[PDB]
Amino acid sequence: HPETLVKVKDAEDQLGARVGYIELDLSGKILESFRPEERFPMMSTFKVLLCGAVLSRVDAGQEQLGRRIHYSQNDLVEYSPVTEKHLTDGMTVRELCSAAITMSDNTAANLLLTTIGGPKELTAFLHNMGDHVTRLDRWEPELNEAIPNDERDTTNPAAMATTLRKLLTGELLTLASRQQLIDWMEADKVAGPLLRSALPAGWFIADKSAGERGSRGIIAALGPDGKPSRIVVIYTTGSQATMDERNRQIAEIGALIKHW
Repeated sequence: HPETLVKVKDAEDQLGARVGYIELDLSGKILESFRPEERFPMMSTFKVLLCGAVLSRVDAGQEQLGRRIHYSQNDLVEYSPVTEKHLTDGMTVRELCSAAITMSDNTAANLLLTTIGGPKELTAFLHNMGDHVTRLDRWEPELNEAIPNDERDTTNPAAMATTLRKLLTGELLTLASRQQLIDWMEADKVAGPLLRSALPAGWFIADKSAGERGSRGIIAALGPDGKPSRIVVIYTTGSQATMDERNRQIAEIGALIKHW
């Protein structure tokens, strides 16, 4: 709807930044878009693609979701909310993805990146499924740098939204693996000041947002009747706006619900 585009336009103004936005029918049709070809940093939304890669190896037998991974104190990086709790007994692959998606754990995400072969293997994995845009080059926390004009660790709203539809509804993952990817995102707890605050009652939402610079990159699948029917991706550029400035714009952008 045109009343939603004006709002994304307004957001770029209030923020002094560039806002990438796409809405996609979960038919694959592009219902609305705004700069769907600008490259944006993922910074946490790769974590949904990461476990997508992981579950791709679980389905084929190349990985086990119950396998326990052990890591040391030196492997810690900022925002390790779960991995900090299990330094002694370690965690399982199933518990790391749940830590990477539901709580944006940077260490867990690193531990998983090491299992699949690093950022280049999550790049090569995206290439082999038709996403030649999305790329990862670095480990947490560095991949969040958001350098201007820097293409490392970037996507665009068009690539992410399509790649997300393939994982959740394509033949890429098995029925249970698709159910798990959306269950983790549906269990996202660090996206309250986002579309979630806009979501009406009885509506579905599964997303991936967790920090001062964290709400720039948001991906989500939502729909009425407790069932997802569309995908939404929203990326924003770095400006002098604070975290609380950005969320209100996304919360006001999200507040897309009125013109569903």
